[PDB]
Amino acid sequence: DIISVALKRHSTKAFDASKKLTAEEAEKIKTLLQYSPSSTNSQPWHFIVASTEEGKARVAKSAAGTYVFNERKMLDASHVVVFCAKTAMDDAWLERVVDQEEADGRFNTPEAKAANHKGRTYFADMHRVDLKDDDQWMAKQVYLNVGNFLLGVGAMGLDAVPIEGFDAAILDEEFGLKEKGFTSLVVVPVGHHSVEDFNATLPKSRLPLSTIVTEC
Amino acid sequence: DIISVALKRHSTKAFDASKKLTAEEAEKIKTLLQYSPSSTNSQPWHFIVASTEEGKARVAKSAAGTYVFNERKMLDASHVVVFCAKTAMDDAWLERVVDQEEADGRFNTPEAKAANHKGRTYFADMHRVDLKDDDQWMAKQVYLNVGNFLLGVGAMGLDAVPIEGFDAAILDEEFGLKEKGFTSLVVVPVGHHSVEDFNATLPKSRLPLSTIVTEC
Ligand SMILES: Cc1cc2nc3c(=O)[nH]c(=O)nc-3n(C[C@H](O)[C@H](O)[C@H](O)COP(=O)(O)O)c2cc1C
Ligand SMILES: Cc1cc2nc3c(=O)[nH]c(=O)nc-3n(C[C@H](O)[C@H](O)[C@H](O)COP(=O)(O)O)c2cc1C
Repeated sequence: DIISVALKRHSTKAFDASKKLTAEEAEKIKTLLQYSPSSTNSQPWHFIVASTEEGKARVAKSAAGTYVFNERKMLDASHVVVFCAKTAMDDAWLERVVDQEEADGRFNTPEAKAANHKGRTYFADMHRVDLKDDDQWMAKQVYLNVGNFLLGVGAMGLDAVPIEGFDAAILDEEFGLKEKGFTSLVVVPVGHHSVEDFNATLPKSRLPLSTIVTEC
Repeated sequence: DIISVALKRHSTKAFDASKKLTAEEAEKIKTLLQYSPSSTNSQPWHFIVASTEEGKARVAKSAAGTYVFNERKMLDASHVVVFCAKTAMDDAWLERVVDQEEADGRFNTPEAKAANHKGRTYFADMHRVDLKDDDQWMAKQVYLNVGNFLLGVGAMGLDAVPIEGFDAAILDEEFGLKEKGFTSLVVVPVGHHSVEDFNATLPKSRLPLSTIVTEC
């Protein structure tokens, strides 16, 4: 039951460094990243999936200063995913999306492709020109991807912890993201929690429905 | 198989106006909204769940002019969820979160609660004071909730479609969100697609892993 998953998944505070994702699970988490939906299927993202010791250590460099409390999570987890957003929406990328959809057979007629291109252009330009906030818009799509991912790995029986407690400037420089047109937003270590994960047994806590929901 | 769900769920283009969620399903989608994770468990959100014809009509007011092509999805679906984010992070809310966590038994000592409070305050101020982007920070938590939600309803065998194509100013006015300290971000109609929902049969399309993923 997916609801049981939602009620039982938790942010792992300590991973068992000896437990690695199986080959199949490693392939599956990549599929989750890839198939998340996004506005106009813009997929304005890039992911760094670190599973080697050096790779994880490089990501862990971002857990400096007061963020050191997140260092071990990055080092001990099996796979560490760095969620990145594009820094600017370029036409090349927009054409890429529609050309891929065409290649995937989503358009039965040329008019179907044109309507899809027109729609994407509308939203892309609204953010790139009218509101000048495509950076924020794309980052929001990335966070949506994170939400999809956390529940997905949870449903797979895998543990993880979403992390905002890291220095993105440091992480960006470490992987030369800026030059590639990306910037890091969330780091998500994935693996299996150890018995020393105090958060594995604490009850989950959320404000009451009477406060967060309005029915009409 | 959550991966099969990710490969099969789709953005519903048409809903069967006669198929409603069961009472149990209605309770479950609300649980999904409530239990989504968030930075510091800040839960900077509110949700409008319209299930009555009048309720959906009010939300559909936002599907005006340019967005009229999204009106029927909002009217024919069983339940329509409007994801809202807080417009500013006030101390009052941060207090609510920590007090709820204490009530739920997440702290072993008063010192533990204070430590949790200070930590949350640190992240909160980083956005409210330093970066002056707490509005965007919270909106990102909402999108993450949206991501969690879409996969969840998909895993429930339910159909839904995320909608950015609506006028938030109109929606905000209609539900007096501004006054409540909230703003509408995404509308998600939930229900059962109709036989006319062509997007249910079109193949899914995403860019290749060789482009979006870097393994290290
Ligand atoms: C975007 C985001 C960033 C977060 N950052 C951190 C972090 O830096 N370190 C950490 O241990 N937990 C972090 N958390 C975990 C939150 O404290 C957690 O999601 C919340 O308290 C609810 O608990 P749950 O995830 O167990 O359901 C983050 C969560 C989100 C959604
Ligand atoms: C934030 C967001 C906003 C979206 N807005 C709309 C919309 O206004 N109308 C619509 O029909 N689809 C909308 N979509 C659906 C996208 O076109 C869709 O998610 C994407 O093309 C991938 O297809 P899939 O969801 O079927 O996997 C939206 C998706 C997201 C994630």
